Amino acid sequence: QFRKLQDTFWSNRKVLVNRVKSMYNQGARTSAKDMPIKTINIKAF
Amino acid sequence: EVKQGVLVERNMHFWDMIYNVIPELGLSYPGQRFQWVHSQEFFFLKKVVITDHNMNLLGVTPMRKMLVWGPFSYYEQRLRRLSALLHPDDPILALEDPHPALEDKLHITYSHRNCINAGFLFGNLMGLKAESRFGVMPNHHVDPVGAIVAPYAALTTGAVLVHIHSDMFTDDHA
Amino acid sequence: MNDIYARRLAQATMFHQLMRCHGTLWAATQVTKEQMDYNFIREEFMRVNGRRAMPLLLGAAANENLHQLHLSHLSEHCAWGESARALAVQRQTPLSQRVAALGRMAETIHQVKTASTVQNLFNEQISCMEGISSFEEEPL
Amino acid sequence: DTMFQYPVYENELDTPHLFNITEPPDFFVYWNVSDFERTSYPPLPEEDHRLLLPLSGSAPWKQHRKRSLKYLRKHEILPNYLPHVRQDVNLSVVFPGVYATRARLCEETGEPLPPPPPVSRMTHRNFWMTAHCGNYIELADLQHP
Amino acid sequence: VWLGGTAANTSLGRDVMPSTGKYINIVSPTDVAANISAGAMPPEAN
Amino acid sequence: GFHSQHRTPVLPQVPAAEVQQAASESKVRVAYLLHRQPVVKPTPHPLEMEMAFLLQREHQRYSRHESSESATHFMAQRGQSIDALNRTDPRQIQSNFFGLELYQDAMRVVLQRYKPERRVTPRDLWDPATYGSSNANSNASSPPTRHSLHRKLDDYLHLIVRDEASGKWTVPQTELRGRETLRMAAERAIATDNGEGLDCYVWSNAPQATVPNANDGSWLFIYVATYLSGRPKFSEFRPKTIDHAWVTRHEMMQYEENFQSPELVRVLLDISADSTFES
Amino acid sequence: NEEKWAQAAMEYLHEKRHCNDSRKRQHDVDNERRMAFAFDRYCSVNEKIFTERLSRLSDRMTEALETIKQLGMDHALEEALMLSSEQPPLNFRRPTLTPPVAGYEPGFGLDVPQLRSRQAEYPPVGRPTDAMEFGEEKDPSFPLVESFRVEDLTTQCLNELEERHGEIREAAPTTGVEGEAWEAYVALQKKALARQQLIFELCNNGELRERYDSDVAFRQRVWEERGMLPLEIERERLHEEPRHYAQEPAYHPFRKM
Amino acid sequence: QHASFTPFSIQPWQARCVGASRRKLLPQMLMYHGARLGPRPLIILDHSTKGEAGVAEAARKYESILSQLSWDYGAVYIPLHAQCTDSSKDLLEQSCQRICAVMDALDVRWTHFLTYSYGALVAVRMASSQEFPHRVGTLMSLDTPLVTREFLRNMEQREDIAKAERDINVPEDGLAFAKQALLSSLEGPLPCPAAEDESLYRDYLFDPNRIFGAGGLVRDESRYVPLKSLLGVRHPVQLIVPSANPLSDAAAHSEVFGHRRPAVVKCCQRHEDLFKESAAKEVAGVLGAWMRRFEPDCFISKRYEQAANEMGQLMLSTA
Amino acid sequence: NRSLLGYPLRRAAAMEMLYGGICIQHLAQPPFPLRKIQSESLPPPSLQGERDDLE
Amino acid sequence: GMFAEELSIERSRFPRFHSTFTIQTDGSLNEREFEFAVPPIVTLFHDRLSAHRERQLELAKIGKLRKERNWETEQKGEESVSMACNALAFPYCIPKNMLKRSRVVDPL
Repeated sequence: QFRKLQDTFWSNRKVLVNRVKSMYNQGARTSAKDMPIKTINIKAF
Repeated sequence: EVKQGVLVERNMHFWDMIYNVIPELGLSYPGQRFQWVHSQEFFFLKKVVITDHNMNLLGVTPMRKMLVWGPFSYYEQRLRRLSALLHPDDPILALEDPHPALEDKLHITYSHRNCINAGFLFGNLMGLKAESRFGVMPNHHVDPVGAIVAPYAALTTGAVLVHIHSDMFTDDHA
Repeated sequence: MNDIYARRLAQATMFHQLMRCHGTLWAATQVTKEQMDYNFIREEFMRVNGRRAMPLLLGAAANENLHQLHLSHLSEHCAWGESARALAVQRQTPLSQRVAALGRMAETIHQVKTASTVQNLFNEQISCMEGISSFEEEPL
Repeated sequence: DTMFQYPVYENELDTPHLFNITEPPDFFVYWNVSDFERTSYPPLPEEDHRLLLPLSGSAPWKQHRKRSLKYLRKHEILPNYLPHVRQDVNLSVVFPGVYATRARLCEETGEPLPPPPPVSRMTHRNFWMTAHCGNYIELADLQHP
Repeated sequence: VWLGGTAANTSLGRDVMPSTGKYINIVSPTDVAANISAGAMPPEAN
Repeated sequence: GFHSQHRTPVLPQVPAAEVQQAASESKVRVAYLLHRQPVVKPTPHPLEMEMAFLLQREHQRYSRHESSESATHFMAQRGQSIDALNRTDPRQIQSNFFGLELYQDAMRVVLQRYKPERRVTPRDLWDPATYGSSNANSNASSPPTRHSLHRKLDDYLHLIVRDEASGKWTVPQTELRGRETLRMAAERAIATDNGEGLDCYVWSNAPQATVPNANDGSWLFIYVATYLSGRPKFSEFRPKTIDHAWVTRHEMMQYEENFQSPELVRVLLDISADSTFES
Repeated sequence: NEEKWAQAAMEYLHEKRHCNDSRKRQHDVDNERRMAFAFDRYCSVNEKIFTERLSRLSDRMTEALETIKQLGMDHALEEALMLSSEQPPLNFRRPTLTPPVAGYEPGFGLDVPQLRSRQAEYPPVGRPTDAMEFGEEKDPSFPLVESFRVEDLTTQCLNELEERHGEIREAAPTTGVEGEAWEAYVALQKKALARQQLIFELCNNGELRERYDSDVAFRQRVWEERGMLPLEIERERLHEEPRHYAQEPAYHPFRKM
Repeated sequence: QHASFTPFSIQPWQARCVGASRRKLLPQMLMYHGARLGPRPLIILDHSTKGEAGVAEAARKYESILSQLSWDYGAVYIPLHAQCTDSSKDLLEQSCQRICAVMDALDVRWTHFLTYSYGALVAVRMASSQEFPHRVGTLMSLDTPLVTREFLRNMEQREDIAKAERDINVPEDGLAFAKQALLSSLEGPLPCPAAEDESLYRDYLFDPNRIFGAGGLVRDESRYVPLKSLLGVRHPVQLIVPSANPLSDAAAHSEVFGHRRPAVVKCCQRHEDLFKESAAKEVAGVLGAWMRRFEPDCFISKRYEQAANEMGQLMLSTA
Repeated sequence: NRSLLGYPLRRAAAMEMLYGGICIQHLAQPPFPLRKIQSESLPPPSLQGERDDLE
Repeated sequence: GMFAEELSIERSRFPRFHSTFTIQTDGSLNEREFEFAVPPIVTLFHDRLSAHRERQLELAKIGKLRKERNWETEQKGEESVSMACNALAFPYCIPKNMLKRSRVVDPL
């Protein structure tokens, strides 16, 4: 259980930053509050 | 145990053994007295009763000791409510068989009826009179001499059982 | 046997700092009509000095600014810089911080791995303990 | 440890630990054969109350009075068999107990053990041998006036 | 989920143990009493 | 751990254009008590040493990561490197810590050449013999010359001077002129009287202490500052210095007979720094 | 290969809550109790002395300030009542294990210029007063700013602090000594902010000020409503508390042998 | 390099660092063995002192050992008075405020101690008692027992017999038999390795007519120091054992003060052979090896040496 | 009286606060306080309680 | 938060610590501890007082070493503002009728 639970993590964060990159190329400016990850700063990506 | 081909008493630390088998009692976090299962290995193990003579006059504190005295109820003693549900052939005892009849039969099991009647038959067959004195050689409490025949004989016919020295194998306590 | 030294040196520094703060505090107690005495001073120093760093993975923790104020920088004794574990209480362990930035997704994995190097963490720590660092006088 | 604690009362006058019985919490219970002759009466209280003058202004007498009354309600003496109890005098009825577990005999004869000296004054050794509210005393030591 | 509680310990004739600590992360018999998936056990079952 | 002045501003003071009458008439005098930081950390108690053993054992056995000896070992075990040269094995990492060869040689050099400074000064080894011979012969004894600043590096050493007119031990003083503040007063006291040969850190703004004089009808303000570096040349002192002294919190009480005021002793004691607080 | 480095890193981050050591025995647990108590008996003298000495100092500076108040210089006060904001200089030296040695330059004249580079500090600091200067609509004189712009800082600080507090009190409950430490810290902060907007309230309204001052009871009840309350530190324990038999820990007794 | 003890007195300028109240309690005569006193010396305490006649002679005993050991801080002897009739509680407190006063006038906190005799007790009374732990850094006794085994076991039995006397459940057999078991073996005083303090022990401290009322049951150690207080002292304490029949069984001392093996002098057989200069070399060897554990210079130097040789091993394992 | 956190803070945390991030002081914790039970507040002894307590 | 027989130290926070002898640029040596594996005897460049000597060297170029005199600075600059605070003590501000002043600056 533990393994696949902790691998699903790295899977989904790389998926998340991917979709965030593809949301930043279309010009959409996303603030930090509406994101689920809120401490995330997209300028770092 | 054998020193120089001669049988001598050793003092074995059984405590150490219990901690070998169940190492989890060594790891203590301050909720753990009340955790539901004490060893995830043997989950049926609940209390370990330590029987050792401590000669200090002060008893142990009431939380490491079980209450053995006085009335246990108000309205009726629950042991005699329970004894109605028990039947004489319900097994209570198990003894190791040094020479198992099959590979299967490990411990052979006795009932109320078995024990009481074994002791009564022995008691009757010899002869026994109230408070006549009748002895038992030690280390027989593991087989149906000290476990069954002797004390139930002493009970069924009024008699007085007597233990000799706690052990046998060494010449000195012979 | 660091902390043993560190609380002695904190006792040393602390009243030296009282010397400069006493003006502000005595100014304050006249308006509030509070009592100026040891019991006030010590709970004054407590809020200045003791500041706990929290899990840092929370993000609500790493945002907390109230320990960074000007008075709180001036009245604080230096004891944290003498013992490594005191420093690790007030802030956290230098590596644990920079990886926590990666945890709260406030940094790229690469950017973290870059500066996470032992050599760096050494120098940042000694600089921090000694009172040497960089300011960007203009933040953002 | 508020949720895990062994029960502790402040007055065992009911000898509650004999009736309400909680499992020893400890995983290792120590049980000899030597303790079958031990007698389990509750630890001696502070402020022994049997000596209290029942003045209507005194705090300890008031508090003990109302304790006893509550006990008398919980065992259903008070409303039931004894509808009106005006508690004025502080009563102590004591028995000359040896703290003997079962009934014994003489080794030299086989006679019943001789009647004990009637108790002159109240001592700490004498305390649980009295009649408080609801407590327990072995039958063996109630054998004499 | 840490499974523990004072309900594992026998209590005779009145329960004087603190009531907040009985079942910890374990369903009480009161929880299975209110949740049973059958219904109306027959009058002969008394 | 010192903070660096970061963006933090520092406000100067104002010599009010209004000239204060109470400054000219009723004498207000500003004295500065100068001390040096302890050069070394306090020599511990053996109790402290043993409880340090204890605490090291306990932290060591309850440490956040148990089996692993370090962060280095920890990341290494999982086959990953913290180091810049991406080395795994911790021992070869601490053999040359920085990958620089020049630093290696620096280390060899320091290895053979460096020896730790032995910490006690021959200054503070105290001899009862010649001293009790001088005190037996002259029948009167005054404390030995404290003129050395190197004397004992463990504690806070303060400054005490004696007036040539008074013949009594006292703090360095300066009278306060009209417009300037007390901070400025102490400042120009230390500055002018040491003639810009001192780096003097003044801790506070408001003065530390105050003593009354009925004879002079005046108030002295004692003021605390820390000596950093310089050459405290005492010839330049205007209020007539015979001798100076560098004095720990302890023996300021030794001077009470040749001190000018009984009040000034107690007060100077209360404002005096100490590295210990066992007294 | 980077993400797995990150995995190991995170591994290093996470703290595990782990049991008492199985090698511990009774005698040594008890003698570390003993050691601890000895040490606190030792620090008693030190900290009580330190305490009353700090007290004496504050007394002296109090009677000094009231001295210059009484002498009648109202300027001297207000320039001595404003905090001296300059930190100890770079030649202010932390007391070190050993004395400095004779004529030692770094590496005995062996220079590695790589190592003498000055570097950044992390995390980059920022404080609630940074919005008040380096942001838009800065004030001409920053340390000198007029009242209401401080008041807004106060009222916003309470809100966001309380907010964060609730947040992390939910996320990560903490108890015992460090839990109590965190809680005491936050409580003290709230107390400070409260007293701040109190002194503002007492400054802009002189009426509530003189009613506040006129009596005693009003002061303390007002404190109560606004969250300003004394901090109770329970008394120093020199010895071992006598235990009832019920006072045992919630785990299995440490193994004697 | 034999060097005697110079008599010495505290001068009035030094007497001001002692509070005006107890300024009466610092003595007239003192001594210094070496040329220099240092921040902290070796303070040597000894048996009761009547006049300075016996002081000069009692000096000679330690003269050899102290001469053999070179202590940069030298040493100080502080004489201790026999008794005073006025106050019954005067004794260990008089010696207390006395030692502390002398240390204050010499500007010394944190000091190593030495004792062959009653003084040892005094030193323990420092470390045991609250509010003078800070003054006594390290206690070393030569042969002087602070405790014996029988005090320990009999104290156990006393506590348990108290508890049980209060506890009703305990049968009268166990209690009576326990009381006979306590009276059958009663505590004799601590063995006295001093000629003149036998009077002090038998009369003042350990006399049976006072120390236990309800004789053999309740023992008031209030005159010396209770067992609990003793049982708490983690001040490092070194006991010295002659290699043949000693006093002061180290069993009890390793039980009470902590687990450490007492320094055992090979040369000696019994005590009184401790003050013979045949053994003074081993004695000073031990004393010195022990002093240097707590001296910052010495152990900082040492650990730096360890780290240095260590890095040396890394450098040679490099190539 | 009242405190701002409503319970007396244990000395360990206090000293650990005013010497920043350091607890070498009181680490030996006093045992928790007792909760006494009223034995006469307990309900009257019941028969069914006695039948079924054994389960 | 529960009663434990062991002494209560904050546990499972501080990862581990290896103490290290460190030689400051002034030749005195301290001992400080870190989380990773640190060699004994690390010789320290770029210390506090080294940075001080560097800043003194940099005040030598402009020749600003001399002094800064606040007392014989006679500046008449006076501005009376009605309501103003010291923002430099935020937790204790006070609303004083004040005197405006510039900060002392030393560019470097």
